[PDB]
Amino acid sequence: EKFFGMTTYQQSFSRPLKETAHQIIAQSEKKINHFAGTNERPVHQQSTKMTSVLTAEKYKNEQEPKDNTSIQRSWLPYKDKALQVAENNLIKNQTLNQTKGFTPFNPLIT
Amino acid sequence: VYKVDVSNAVQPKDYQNHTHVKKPNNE
Amino acid sequence: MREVISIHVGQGGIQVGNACWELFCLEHGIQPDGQMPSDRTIGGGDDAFNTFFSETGAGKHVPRAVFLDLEPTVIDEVRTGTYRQLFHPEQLISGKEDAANNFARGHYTIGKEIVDLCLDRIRKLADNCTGLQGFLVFNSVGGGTGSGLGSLLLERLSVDYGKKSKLGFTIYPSPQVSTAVVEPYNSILSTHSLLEHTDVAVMLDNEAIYDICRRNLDIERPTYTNLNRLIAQVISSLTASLRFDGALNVDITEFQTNLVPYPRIHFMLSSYAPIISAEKAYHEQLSVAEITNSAFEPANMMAKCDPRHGKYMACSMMYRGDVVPKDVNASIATIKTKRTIQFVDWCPTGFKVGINYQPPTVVPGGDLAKVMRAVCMISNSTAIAEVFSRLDHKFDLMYAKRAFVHWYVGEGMEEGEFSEAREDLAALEKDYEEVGIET
Amino acid sequence: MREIVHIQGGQCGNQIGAKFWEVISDEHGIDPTGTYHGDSDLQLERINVYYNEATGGRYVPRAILMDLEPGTMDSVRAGPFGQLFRPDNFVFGQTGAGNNWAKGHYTEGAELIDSVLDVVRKEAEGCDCLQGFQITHSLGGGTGSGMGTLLISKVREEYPDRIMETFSVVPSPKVSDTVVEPYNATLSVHQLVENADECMVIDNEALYDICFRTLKLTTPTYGDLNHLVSAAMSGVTCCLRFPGQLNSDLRKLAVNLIPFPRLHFFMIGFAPLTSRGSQQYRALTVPELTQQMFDAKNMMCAADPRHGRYLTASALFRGRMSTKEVDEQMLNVQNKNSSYFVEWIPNNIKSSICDIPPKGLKMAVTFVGNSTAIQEMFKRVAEQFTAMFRRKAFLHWYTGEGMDEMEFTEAESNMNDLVSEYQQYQDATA
Amino acid sequence: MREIVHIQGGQCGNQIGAKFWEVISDEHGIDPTGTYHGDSDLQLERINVYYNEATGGRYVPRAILMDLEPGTMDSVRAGPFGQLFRPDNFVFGQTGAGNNWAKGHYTEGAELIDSVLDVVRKEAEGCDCLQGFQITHSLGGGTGSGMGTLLISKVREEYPDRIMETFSVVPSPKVSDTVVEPYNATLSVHQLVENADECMVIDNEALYDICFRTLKLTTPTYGDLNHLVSAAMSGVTCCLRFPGQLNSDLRKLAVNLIPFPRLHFFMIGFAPLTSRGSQQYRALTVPELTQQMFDAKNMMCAADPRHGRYLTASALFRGRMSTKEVDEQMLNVQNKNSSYFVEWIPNNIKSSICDIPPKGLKMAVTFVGNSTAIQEMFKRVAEQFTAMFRRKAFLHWYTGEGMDEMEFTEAESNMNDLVSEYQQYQDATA
Amino acid sequence: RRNLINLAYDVLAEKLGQNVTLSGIFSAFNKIRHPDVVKKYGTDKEIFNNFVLSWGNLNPHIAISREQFESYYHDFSACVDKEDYFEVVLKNSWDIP
Ligand SMILES: Nc1nc2c(ncn2[C@@H]2O[C@H](COP(=O)(O)OP(=O)(O)OP(=O)(O)O)[C@@H](O)[C@H]2O)c(=O)[nH]1
Ligand SMILES: Nc1nc2c(ncn2[C@@H]2O[C@H](COP(=O)(O)OP(=O)(O)O)[C@@H](O)[C@H]2O)c(=O)[nH]1
Ligand SMILES: Nc1nc2c(ncn2[C@@H]2O[C@H](COP(=O)(O)OP(=O)(O)O)[C@@H](O)[C@H]2O)c(=O)[nH]1
Ligand SMILES: [Mg+2]
Repeated sequence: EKFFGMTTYQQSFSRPLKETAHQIIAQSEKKINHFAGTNERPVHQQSTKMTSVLTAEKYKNEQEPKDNTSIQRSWLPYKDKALQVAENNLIKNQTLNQTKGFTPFNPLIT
Repeated sequence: VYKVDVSNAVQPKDYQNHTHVKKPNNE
Repeated sequence: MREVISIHVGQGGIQVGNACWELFCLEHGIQPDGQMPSDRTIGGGDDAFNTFFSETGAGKHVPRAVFLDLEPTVIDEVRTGTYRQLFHPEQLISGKEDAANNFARGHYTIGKEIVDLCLDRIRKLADNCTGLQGFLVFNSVGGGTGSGLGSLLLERLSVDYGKKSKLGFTIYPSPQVSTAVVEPYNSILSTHSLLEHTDVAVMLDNEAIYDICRRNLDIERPTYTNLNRLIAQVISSLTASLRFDGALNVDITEFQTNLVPYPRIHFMLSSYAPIISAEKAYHEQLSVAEITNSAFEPANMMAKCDPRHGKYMACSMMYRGDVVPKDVNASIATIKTKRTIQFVDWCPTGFKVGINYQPPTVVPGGDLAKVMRAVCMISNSTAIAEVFSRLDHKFDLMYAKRAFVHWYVGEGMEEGEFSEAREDLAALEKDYEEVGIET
Repeated sequence: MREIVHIQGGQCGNQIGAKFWEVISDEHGIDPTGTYHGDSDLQLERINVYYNEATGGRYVPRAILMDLEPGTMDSVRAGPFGQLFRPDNFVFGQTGAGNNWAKGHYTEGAELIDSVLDVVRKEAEGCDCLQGFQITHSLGGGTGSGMGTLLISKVREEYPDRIMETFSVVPSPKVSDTVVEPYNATLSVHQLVENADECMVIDNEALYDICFRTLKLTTPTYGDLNHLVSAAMSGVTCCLRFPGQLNSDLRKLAVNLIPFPRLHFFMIGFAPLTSRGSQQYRALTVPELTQQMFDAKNMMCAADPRHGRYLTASALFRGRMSTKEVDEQMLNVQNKNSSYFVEWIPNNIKSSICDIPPKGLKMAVTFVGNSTAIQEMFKRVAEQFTAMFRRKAFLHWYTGEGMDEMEFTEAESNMNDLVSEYQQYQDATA
Repeated sequence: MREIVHIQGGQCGNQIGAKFWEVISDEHGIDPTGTYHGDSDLQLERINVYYNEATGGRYVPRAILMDLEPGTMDSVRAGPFGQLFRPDNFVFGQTGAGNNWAKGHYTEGAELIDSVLDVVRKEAEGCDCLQGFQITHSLGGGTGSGMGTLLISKVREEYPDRIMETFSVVPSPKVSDTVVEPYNATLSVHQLVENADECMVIDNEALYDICFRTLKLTTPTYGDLNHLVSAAMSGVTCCLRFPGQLNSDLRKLAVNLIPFPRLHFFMIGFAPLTSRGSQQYRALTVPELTQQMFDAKNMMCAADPRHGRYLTASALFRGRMSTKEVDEQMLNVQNKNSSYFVEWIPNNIKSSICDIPPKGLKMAVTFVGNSTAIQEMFKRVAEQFTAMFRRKAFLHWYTGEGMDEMEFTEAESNMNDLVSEYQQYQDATA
Repeated sequence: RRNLINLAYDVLAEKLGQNVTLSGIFSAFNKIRHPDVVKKYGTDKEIFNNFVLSWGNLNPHIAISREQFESYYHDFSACVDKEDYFEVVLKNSWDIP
């Protein structure tokens, strides 16, 4: 003589099972001065999520030489000025983020 | 004979913990 | 700037959209409450979420989705579920009475009072859109409200917007394993409707995905959630190019210029690889050649149809992860070398490749394992006429004695609809047979 | 919100109604006083389907109690759970029917039916989105088989679009409890085919043999038969009341089970059923459920389903299970028994799934079947009718209330026509 | 490059293979979880011979496990070092052969071998440049004796130019565990001599004698016997996996050891072997290593070298040592035992020097000898075979699954021909 | 019941080292398996929420000892009458082998 009562949706994703007494009171204090509406995206910011810091290729550097790029692109008669510039840019961006403080879950966001 | 021999021979015990076989320096 | 509009009509459409929106939220890092967990600032010079989500300005984002159904069950259960604060309250359109497996009910009597409200919602949702790319519609064809509302919405959209592309992810009935009995009728009628008004259609029957789940994941107790997760993975792999960088970016417009030789031929079937569990992933090579060969392995298709019975017209495979053009080309060359895959004579080059650097995301508690490489394939072939032939056989075998026709005619449907649908199916099969010949 | 009203009449109908309301209240967690004392929230969002709403914190069932004599209503109100039904919903005469279809349908029924039509119209207008009606009564008796079908005709005239279920306890001659059963049985069957959209016949002999053979109890009363019928009744509308993976309502069942307008006679069953000694020694799996599902001796009717061929069938599974096994089992039972399923229709079994099993059970399934084997009952009733009517036995009681032999002849002709047109599909090949 | 794949069948073969993989993993510094943690460069220098590299940087052996019974399969899966193997490579039947060669070679083997041949083809086409195959099985057990030899036939049919190695444990008379053992032993030999390029024979009684006398262990077990066999097996491919002064591979060994096409049955042995008590009293030198090598009591076989004459012999030396010492020792022993060596081939000893000794020892020796004394085992087996076959005992099991007595007669005739032609060269003189 | 409770602490103690706190116990609690989660009676969120509320108003940073640990589960054993149900909770929650 049980009821069970756990539908497939609830087993799949979740069931909230929350909302104590003080939680609702605490959450209402968030919108004491919260206002509906928005401004516009200031343009020149809408783009795709960039991953590589190079062009036309995925900049990957690891200990294994077959996927280090710099080890692979050393056949040139000289030292290419794209890899060193990218590394210096990464270090400079790291330092600039440390000066401000962002820790944005990865260095690539900022 | 059955009741006194087989039916009441075993107790709740003898079932509690049942485990069988599982699958120089010198120098 | 680039975004799509997703339409989810019918129980199957809603239950697929639920999983795909879960996947999108997890992929973009949006919490189920809709709020990003901060730590995504620094002037944030990229709206990777703009394709699927639109920000309200301070915190949360709302999906570009609309939900339709005439029974309130799934809609209210989503409203009361854990995603209650995500969706917009007035874009979960719900009805009052079920359509009850009746195309006439879904298309002539009770769909009229809902289609106007749905069109108003779509217009409102598209006005604030600025770079509209197309429509993505999910529905079930062997169902009353599904087929009826899908047909009505496609017909009204094709005249209210016109040249805008729309992509259809339908679910035709499986060859033998099926639920309903009167499903051939409204399946035929919905095929009749979608033939002229759907730009690209994808077949997503259930027996093939059951076979895939049993053979690959070694799962003997599958349900609809697993199939929905696979379909969500397919959709995400298809639309990753609109929101992530890659060596070869393929937009939504390089389908109706790349996979459709003729206006009447736009039906295709999909595939996906790799599909492995969380225990055997570490013992596998999982190379580009291996995953591409798994894609072309005939039993791995997402529709119950044998490609060996027909030729290939045009294939487009989208690689994501850390693939390389050199080994992509090498694998394609090996495919062309192997005899068992036959193309059509008038198509000497038959591949389009798209590459993306984003590795696939993995939902917690799922069946798929964490992988670094994946490929999703959409192939147009002449072997798809078999499903139409068997559906036609199932239709006319019971239509010979006018079974279940009073149910359809008592709601206002004229009897000639069945005849004209049959003739148009016969014409479509004739066109496929004529195209499949050599020259 | 697709809510349905309940009408019960006659002694048997009143007993089935009382047991059904007890089962529904127990399942939803409703006290006999009408107060909710459940645990989960799933039991309240769909409470309005079967229960109206009243001030004071209590729910009232939307049922109409109707008869020509107050004895059975006295009994049901005196018994437990008798406080739920509204005192305004009791409609009764002062004379009785006396096993006379003419008395129940022409003289007293006509003058009494106004009040019950008024209360039914009141409830129907009170409910917002009506879904249909469900009737429980008996055909071998007077007051039910007459005035209930008169009310059926009136309600079908008033509400043409709504659906109408019916749970008729047709009489089996093996256990005969009246000498004039064939007459009013044929008269009621002749009137049911024009109006009732779904009919689900029941046999007391079938119930008795099920309880003796499966449940294995020596002295069964009417209570356990009523409980079995109530379980079958409540299994039909599970998906309309609880969430599931494949929702299916009454109109879906009708449109998926009725090929032709005059073939709306079904035969039902329930599973799992087991004796009390073997309660814990049997495994609850989809294969076992579907194996007991198609057993001929598990049916609620005396007709043998292996003497004919199924046209269509429907399965309403309950509990958390796998759609793959459900569909594979359906395909397997359709293939291994291809002889017993008519060939000119493919995939003549419908599967539906609900996520909430009954209290105390893990999974359960209800089978509703449209089979050619139901014609034996009509054939035997028509044979008895002809044998008794050849000599005009007991005919003066019927004809003394304005009833003429022409209607008897027409009813016999209609029943014979139904049998002929219903059995002519058994050998039909496309 | 020049890598080899490993396939094992039967219970004894599976145990041998499991201990061999443990030994190889320990020598190459691979942990049971498949991660590399070696201490020297030469450990990883040539790891491609026996292992495959998957995603994530872990190593999996290219071993294919075949059987008809899942018991030993589950045991080896749950045992130590059971996580290295790829789960897909496990292929097994569900019935078993019941120590019946006919059952393992005609009824279930023919229907099961398709999948294992598919996976073998997958591995062979995946490897860069195949060197050969090595197989571990027994000639007493029905399933191994039948399915292994059928798979040898198929593999030789599909890959003609490669090398095939078999480490087979032949029946012993004093230590017997099966009553139908001579039958399937002779049946296995008949098919093996036709296709196998090399064959290596081991005896349980010989292992017991070695471990009891040379090792002085009170309670030996299958773990110890498998360890001995595994060390002797890895001694062969030591020189292929490690550098040396005179490197030699499997083809080199075959050419230098096989004079005539059908005389390819060898006996092996390992040195040094000393007890724990006498561990510190010994001095490891080439003379004493060669003395223990040529000692008859160190052979892995019950055949006595003094009952025959050596055709050719090979000695693979591991460790840093001078070549002149080895050459002088070989010449000295060949001159001292000239009566025991065949005289129409001069310098019938081949020596190879490798610079990497086994882990824990400064020096080690592996010996492979082709001598005329091996005919005794076939003589005893054929004697038992004809003694049982003259009465047709136990023959109905083999005759009821497709075979007949003509196959047995042909196998006996082929074994006798092998014995006679192998004895001919013993007394053949120049 | 006492030695089973005592044995449960030791495996918890060796995992958390010298000291044990409420936060450490909460982290080490195995919500995934439980006796009832496998039967799908309730979700993981109920069990963890019930556990922290049952552990009182104590601050997560405070450290408890063996006597405090035994006293808390003395109540759990007191209310639980099924000896098999009590055994399965301890072994599954704290990974008792
Ligand atoms: N693969 C898959 N198929 C589904 C799912 N949900 C519904 N379907 C399909 O939908 C078909 C029947 O249509 P339904 O979705 O149940 O109902 P409907 O399309 O809303 O139409 P109505 O019955 O009138 O409400 C079934 O045969 C299923 O194959 C799902 O979640 N996954
Ligand atoms: N299952 C069940 N059947 C009943 C019950 N009471 C009466 N019956 C059946 O009803 C038949 C008599 O019908 P009756 O009540 O006289 O009809 P009425 O006079 O029109 O109300 C008998 O054959 C009984 O088998 C009951 O409580 N349960
Ligand atoms: N050296 C060794 N020999 C074994 C082992 N297990 C079984 N054997 C031998 O194998 C013979 C029986 O072979 P059997 O197991 O029936 O082979 P199968 O039928 O192919 O599995 C016996 O005579 C044993 O001496 C083992 O672990 N090590
Ligand atoms: Mg629906």
